[PDB]
Amino acid sequence: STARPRIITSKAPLLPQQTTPEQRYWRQYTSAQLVKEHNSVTHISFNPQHPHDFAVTSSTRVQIFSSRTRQVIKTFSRFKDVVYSASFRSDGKLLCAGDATGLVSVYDSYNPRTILLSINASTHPTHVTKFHTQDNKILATASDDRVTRLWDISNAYEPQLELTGATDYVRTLSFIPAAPHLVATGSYDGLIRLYDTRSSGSTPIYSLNHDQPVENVIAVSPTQIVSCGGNNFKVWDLTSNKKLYERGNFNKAVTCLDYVENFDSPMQSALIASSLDGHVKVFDPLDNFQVKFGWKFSGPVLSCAVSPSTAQGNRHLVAGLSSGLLAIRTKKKKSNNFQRMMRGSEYQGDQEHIIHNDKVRSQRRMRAFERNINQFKWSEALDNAFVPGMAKELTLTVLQELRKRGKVRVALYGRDESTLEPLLNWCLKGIEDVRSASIVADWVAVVLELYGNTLESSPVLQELMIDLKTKVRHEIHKSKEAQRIEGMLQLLT
Amino acid sequence: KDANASHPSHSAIQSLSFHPSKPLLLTGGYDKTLRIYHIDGKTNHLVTSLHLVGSPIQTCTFYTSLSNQNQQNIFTAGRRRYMHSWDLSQTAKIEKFSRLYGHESTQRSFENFKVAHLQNSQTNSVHGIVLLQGNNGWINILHSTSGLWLMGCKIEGVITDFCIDYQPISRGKFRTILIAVNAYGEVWEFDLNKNGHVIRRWKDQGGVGITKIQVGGGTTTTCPALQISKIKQNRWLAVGSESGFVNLYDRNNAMTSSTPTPVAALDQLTTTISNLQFSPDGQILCMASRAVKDALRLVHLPSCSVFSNWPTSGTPLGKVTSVAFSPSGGLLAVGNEQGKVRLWKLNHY
Amino acid sequence: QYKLSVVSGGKPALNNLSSVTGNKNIARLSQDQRNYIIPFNNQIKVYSVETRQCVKTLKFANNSLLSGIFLQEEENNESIVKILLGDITVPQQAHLITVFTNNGHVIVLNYKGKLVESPKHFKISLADEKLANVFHSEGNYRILTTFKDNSLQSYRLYALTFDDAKKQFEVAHQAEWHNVILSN
Amino acid sequence: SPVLQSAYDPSGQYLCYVTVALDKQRVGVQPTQRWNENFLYLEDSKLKVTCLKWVNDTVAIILGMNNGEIWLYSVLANEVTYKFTTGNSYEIKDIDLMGNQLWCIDSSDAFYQFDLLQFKLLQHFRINNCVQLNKLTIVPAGDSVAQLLVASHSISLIDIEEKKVVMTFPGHVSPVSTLQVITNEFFISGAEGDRFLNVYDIHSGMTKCVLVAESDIKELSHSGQADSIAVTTEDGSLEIFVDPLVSGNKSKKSSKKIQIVSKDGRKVPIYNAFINKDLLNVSWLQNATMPYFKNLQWREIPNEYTVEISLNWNNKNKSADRDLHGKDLASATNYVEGNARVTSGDNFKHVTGTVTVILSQALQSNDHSLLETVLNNRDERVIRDTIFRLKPALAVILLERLAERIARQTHRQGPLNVWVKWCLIIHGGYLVSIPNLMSTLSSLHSTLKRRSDLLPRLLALDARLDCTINKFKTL
Amino acid sequence: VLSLSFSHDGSYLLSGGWEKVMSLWQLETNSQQFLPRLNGIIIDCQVLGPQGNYYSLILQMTENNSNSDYQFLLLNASDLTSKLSINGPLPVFNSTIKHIQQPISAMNTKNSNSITSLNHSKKKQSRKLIKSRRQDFTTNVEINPINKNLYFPHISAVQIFDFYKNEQVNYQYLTSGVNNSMGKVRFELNLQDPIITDLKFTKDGQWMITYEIEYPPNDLLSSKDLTHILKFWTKNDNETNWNLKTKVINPHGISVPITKILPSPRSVNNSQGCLTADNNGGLKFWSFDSHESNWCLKKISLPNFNHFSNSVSLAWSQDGSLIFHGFDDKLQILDFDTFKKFESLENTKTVSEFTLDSEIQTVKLINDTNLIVATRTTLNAINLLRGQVINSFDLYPFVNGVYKNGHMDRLITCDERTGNIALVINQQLTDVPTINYKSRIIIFDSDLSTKLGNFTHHEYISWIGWNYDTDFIFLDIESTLGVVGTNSDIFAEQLHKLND
RNA sequence: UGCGAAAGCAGUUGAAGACAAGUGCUUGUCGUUCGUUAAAAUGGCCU
Repeated sequence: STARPRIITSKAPLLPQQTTPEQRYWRQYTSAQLVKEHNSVTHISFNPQHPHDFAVTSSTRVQIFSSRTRQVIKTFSRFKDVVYSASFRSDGKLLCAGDATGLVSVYDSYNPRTILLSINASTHPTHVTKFHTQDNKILATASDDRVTRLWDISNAYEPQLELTGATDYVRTLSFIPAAPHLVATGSYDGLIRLYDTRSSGSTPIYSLNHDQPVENVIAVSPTQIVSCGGNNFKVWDLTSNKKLYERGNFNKAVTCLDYVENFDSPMQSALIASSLDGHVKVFDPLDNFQVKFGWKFSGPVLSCAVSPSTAQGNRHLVAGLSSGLLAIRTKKKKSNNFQRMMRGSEYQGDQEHIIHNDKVRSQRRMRAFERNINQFKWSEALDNAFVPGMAKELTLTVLQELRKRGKVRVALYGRDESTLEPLLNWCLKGIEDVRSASIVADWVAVVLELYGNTLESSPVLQELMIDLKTKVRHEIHKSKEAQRIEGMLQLLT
Repeated sequence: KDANASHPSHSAIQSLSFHPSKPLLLTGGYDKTLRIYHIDGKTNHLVTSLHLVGSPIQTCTFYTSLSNQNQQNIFTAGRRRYMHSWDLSQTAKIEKFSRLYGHESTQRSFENFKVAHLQNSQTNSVHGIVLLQGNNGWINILHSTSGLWLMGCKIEGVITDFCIDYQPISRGKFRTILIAVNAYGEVWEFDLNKNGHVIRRWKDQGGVGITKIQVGGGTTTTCPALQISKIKQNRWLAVGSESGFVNLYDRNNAMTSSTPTPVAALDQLTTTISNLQFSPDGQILCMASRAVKDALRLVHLPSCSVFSNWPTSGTPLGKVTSVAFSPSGGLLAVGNEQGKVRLWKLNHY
Repeated sequence: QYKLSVVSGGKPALNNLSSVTGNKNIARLSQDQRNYIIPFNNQIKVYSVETRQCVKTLKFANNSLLSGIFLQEEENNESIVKILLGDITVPQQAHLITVFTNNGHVIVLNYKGKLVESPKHFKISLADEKLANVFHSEGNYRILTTFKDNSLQSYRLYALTFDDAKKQFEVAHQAEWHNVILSN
Repeated sequence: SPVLQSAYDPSGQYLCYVTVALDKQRVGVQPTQRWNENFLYLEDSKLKVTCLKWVNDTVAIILGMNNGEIWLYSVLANEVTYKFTTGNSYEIKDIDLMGNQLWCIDSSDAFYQFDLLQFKLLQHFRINNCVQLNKLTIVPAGDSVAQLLVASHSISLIDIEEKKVVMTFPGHVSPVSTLQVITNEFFISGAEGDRFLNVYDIHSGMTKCVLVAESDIKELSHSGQADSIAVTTEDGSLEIFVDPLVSGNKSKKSSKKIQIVSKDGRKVPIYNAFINKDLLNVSWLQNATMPYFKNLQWREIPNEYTVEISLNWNNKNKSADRDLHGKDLASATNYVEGNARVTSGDNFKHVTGTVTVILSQALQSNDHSLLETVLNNRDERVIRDTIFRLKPALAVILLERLAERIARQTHRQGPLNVWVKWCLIIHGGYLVSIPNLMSTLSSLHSTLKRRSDLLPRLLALDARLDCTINKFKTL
Repeated sequence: VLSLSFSHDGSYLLSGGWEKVMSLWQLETNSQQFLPRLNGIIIDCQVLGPQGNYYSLILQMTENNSNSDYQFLLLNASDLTSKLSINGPLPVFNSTIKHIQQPISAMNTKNSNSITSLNHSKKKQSRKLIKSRRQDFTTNVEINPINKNLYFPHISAVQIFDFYKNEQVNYQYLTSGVNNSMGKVRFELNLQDPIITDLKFTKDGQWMITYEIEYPPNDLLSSKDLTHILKFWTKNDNETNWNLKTKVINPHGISVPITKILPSPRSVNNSQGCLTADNNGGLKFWSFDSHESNWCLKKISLPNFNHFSNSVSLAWSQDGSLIFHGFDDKLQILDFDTFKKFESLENTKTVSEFTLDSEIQTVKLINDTNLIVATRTTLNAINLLRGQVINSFDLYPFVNGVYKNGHMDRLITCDERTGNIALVINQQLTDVPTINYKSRIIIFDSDLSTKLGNFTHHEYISWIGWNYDTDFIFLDIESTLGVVGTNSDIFAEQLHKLND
């Protein structure tokens, strides 16, 4: 024997721009909600360790939002002027926040009332305050004083080591994964400067030019750093000290940048870049930085971040917007006597000599049109095909394979005006489209060649055939011109 | 020594069986797993296990065909729509009778069945039949080497059990009769040789709610024949109620009179009779109850008197779920809800 | 150097040149129901039933006598009419076969052994008409032979036995029918 | 163990084993050198086999029986050919035979000599000092069977023709199990529950050696000139001592040790090996009683060998006709399509008030909102002047976006048609420059070729619609 | 109704139609339980055990209108499961072989016979093959090279079949049709399933590519146009179910038959590409996009020749430099890098355009060195070291109209180390031709001048290919695959055999 | 039916015989023979 073949639903050849896989996943990220804020938010930082929370600054206010409840949790608001960068530590314990008066405070996250260690940096503002990732206890801060410092958070009376040699307004710095002692810095004059810190550090080990003012720098490997400023961005191979790539498909300047690896996705790695136009566009370094997906948040955008690679919960994508707006898009994730009476059911055969399963495994259920064509009632197959909410593919399927069985007249004998009419309405839509014009031509051709006199008798079928006439003429017009353009193009080639 | 001792079951024993020729035992439960033990006295070892996946068991039967004496099978069944047939050195030959032919609405589950021989009578060829209960009165009879439907007998009311008893006629001739007990008590006796036609019907006296009928004293589905010359007609009939009573008739006089008196009416157990087996030579009736602990009694027949000193207070029995009697060695093998079978020898044999 | 030979054979060649009778199968199960005998167009294969493989082939190409009988390529028309299991010349010595072709040849062969180059071949004479079927209860064997003088054939029914000599076949007329459209 | 007793025959081809079955013992013989349902049941449940011996003129075996009898059983016809009796009823502790003389130690501590061919109880005695008795061996004294050994817990040698005990060697603490004459002069006793075998001399009457075994001993077979001793160790193991009779050198350990083990590591217990010159034939019980054998060659076996058997411990039931899964091997399969990529054969991939500033922004980026609004603008003078003001490379990318949009929305084809037409008209020259025009403009090429394929059926159907409309319109 | 057969007791009856179900009627209540699909009409059914254990039943495979495709079945009775299925090699010839008719039905359609039509059509076929000399019985066979399994494309389904074991191993449906979902009976029998016309293996072994044309049912608006389909299938070497990995609708655009397929040599993409060649003349080149995971065009060549020729043959240089594309009366040599013809910059008569006398049936290359052309009248041999013709041979004696266009391509192939094989076919007569047949094979060396072998066959030969163990296999009418190549022991017997 | 491309272009529908129906007469049928390139019976797919 043989099992019965299921019907192959009719898949016509693909049209351009098909639902790409990456698009499937990133468009899962949905269910957006907005939060109004007091002022243009600046930096966002997901807590690394138990990644369920994220900090987001404001004017004079660092907020800790939650992740599983997407609401506020905690508020740090003891800052004199507006506060510029907030970032959790490696281990997750501490939050460091630098404000424009020129002082930083590191204090125990999820404990807003212990200003635990206040380090006074330069009297110029300190735009960037980050904790070292590889070590856990050196706070590398920046300033607007064109000089960045590595403080030790044990003793904060003197910058333990300093990095200088700037030109103008350092506002980005970063570290590198496999190297512990390399610090990368980005100013506003191109010129990423890579410092060793095992030497005096006053001079860079080497600089990487970037003609236009950089604004973010991310180590994305032990060997590549992505530099983000002005209209485009550029990724540098670091040992060989040369730029591999440069992608610039934005409009205004990019602002912020983030890179996340090894989350459950068809994309192994992703790099999301954010560009002050609503445009947050997401790229990937295993397909050579070709653009994959994009959201258009309304205003200009200052920051973006996706929740880290160890989220284990509903992941998030937040973007913080220059008129004071957060937009968040989140992807979610009897009797004891009775049992002792009937206690075998969960054995699954561990210590037995032979194991024999032959149970049939259940298919999915069959639709009504497949049931009628399993059991040969063609007339009700076609009537049960023309359903109100039924997929255009499915109506094309039953029309196709009923014709393939070669029972068009047979599927059509019994009919009258009312048993016909919904077919004509669908044939209107079918001739309107292009994948189905062949098959509906077959079906309406036989309706005519079989039912002309009834068509004389009733008045409403006249209405349908007049209207179908005008429709199909206008379809002559649309393939008509479409052949003329083939002439056009063939001359230009 | 305990028959399971070597490979302990994971659910209650539901149905035991001794092989009609060799020294084997078969056990099965909702554990889904047939286990065939070689039976010694000292050691009881595993010949074989088999785990039929996704399918329970609530009845196992060894089956040795009577003409061939090589067609040895095991039939197993649970609350499913199919029966498995394992035939009897390294991998298993198992079929599944699955399709009843015109008519399955009369049975949608295969869990209650028996096997028994039958003669064609136009040629003296003897084949299996498989008897299955059904929806309202229906017993469906299938041929057993090829799953075909033979004949179907409706008793009224609801069925509750059915036995088989054979009659001999001449050398080369027997005749099998199917006995079906309504749960109000009205016994119907069809015969199967000519198509299933009602020989008689008589009422069990008393008997408000009946579970379990069984015959004994001759050749049955619990001590079967091994060549046509050995088929013997069963002398005793027993009918066991779900109050607890068990009426006991003699076959000679019940067949003659066709609304007879029970020879003896036993009431010792107090819960619902769920097993009735006779001894293979037909002198002990063991009547047992699934429902409370330690409810086996062994009855000596013809005098219809319960043996008073075994089972005692300390007999480790538990909620007895199945019982067998051995064909030759005089062994008794009992299995309960913990899943442990225990084994005794009636030393007289 | 270069060798042309036959390796793989095909068709089973159902009993079609009948074009009349309604039991077209020739291939026969054993007595011990363990192996199936299929008469192929250029061999006979013995299939073990329970292991679903071919446990033996019997090639007319390898046997010198069988190629002389069947594969005389000018007339293929020697074609198997019936297979019978237990050997006819001996009452119950087994594993042998007697093969009946279209033109009254009976061949005594074996399987589960070795086809030693001496098949016991006997020929039925007396037949200007054609063998159609050979079939039997115990002892007495019956022969149908297609026959002619509407474009339809005639059937002749013969009784057949042995022991006269080792090559002698008793055939006696029993019945006949004139223009047969169907027969089963 | 389920096998109560066993013995090989001489020349090691047929094993006789006796085992119980619903409590009626049965004996049964098997081949081992490459079946037998020719069993022998005992009838009563009260007589048990107590000794076995083969004798080489059918092959027959002798069952010393618990009744007090000695059965002689031809193996071929399952027939107990003859039952000699002692005069009494006590369980025959031992049986031995050499030639034609059968001796049995009765549990009346008594010696019986029977004659086989004569079938007659010849003689009948008891001697002093042999207090209880358990085992017996009559010596190879040539042809004459004089001066045989019998053992209680302590061995003793007795002389027949004067029926007097001649010698006595220190036995064991437990009763002796095994007792064999290994050479002309040496013989081994070995005692039950002891891991020890003593090797005595007959004439000097002192221990030549002791052989230990790593666990308790259960059976013993020995090779030709005492060159090899294969001892079945009751843990289920097999020790062979190689050449135990030559020269710290009193207690010899065992040379080579053989275990048997299934694939998944489970131990399996050997019982009753048999040895000869370079050919050891071990045994084990495969299924619950059925015995399976194996030959192997121990001179070249390594020192500790774990011979392996495949034992279908948890395997998954495959049927021959059935597939890997559900299907059966006379099924054609089915046309499964699933997730194949289905595509055409023309896929030529891989082979004055304008808006031009907004348009060129959107096209250098990819702003579908912005392309949206600019394509929403519709009037054709605006269209033509805009496309003219555009830079031409960006107009190529305009064609790309336009084509994708037509194909996905073939109801937009009018306005997007005027866009693509005017674009082509104005910027034609750059397109003449570009080399791989088709490999760029696949999408436009694909869309237009599709509709151009479609035309003629539409025309034929238009004719047929005209036919019917004229037919009922004229009347 | 084609088979009726009782059980033994006479209470069950098995029935047997075109409708491929096998029906058991139980007679006491006229009830039944069939066996819905079976691969073909059942021409006999029977109950064979003692107690009705097995039903054997011979069934016809009637789709193939070119042979007699029986299949023996032995159904285990309890389970209704096939305890044995027995079969031969099943090719599809061009048109019908010697006096083989079709079964009987209600109507006479293009698949069966009415009664009247049965008698008449038997007369017709006998007369046709006596009279008209045009006849050919040429078939398509592929060899899976890693497995050396003969793949016979039966229509709409492949029959994987090795020949060492002779055990027909699989039968796979390769086109959505009505293949199993039904059994056709009358006007349903007048329907038609899409035909596997061509099948080729990449030299890798992991990929086959197949070409199969789709027919529409008659009397429609679109009862004129066929739709041709290419498909790319894969498998691991362990699995037996070929998987579909790319379905291509309409290669070369609408209504144009891909009438020559060439798998690629290993150099170009580790043998993962193919040429498809039309009848107008067009060429396309598909290969495996590996950053994606599927197949695509990579190189095209569309020449608008207004004319059609259904005889195109082609071959590929082993280094992959160039492509011989022989077409009607013509041969063009093409640069692989361009899909444009290779220009004679020497101008030393090493031209790329050889014009030959008749149509072109076959173009091959024994090495890089010799090219070999079979033309409708003659066999030509040219060497490409220096561009001169080497040898010619007369075939118009034997090849007149005896074959259709291209079937000589499937008659003759070449071993790719040593030599070449040619195949000739005759029918016998005394005084008008009979229906007997006889062929002869000839093996030539690479020079195409010396005959390394001249052998005879007593019945018609249909196809030759070279088994990759440097030998050749050839098929037949009578479906045989022929090869061209180079106290103790007395005691023993008893135990081994062992009313009142 | 032959050639051919997927187009299409060429070409073909003969006698005999017997039987049946109506009534020697009218028509038909064919498990018939020569001669050329020569719709139907309420009936549909297992678990």
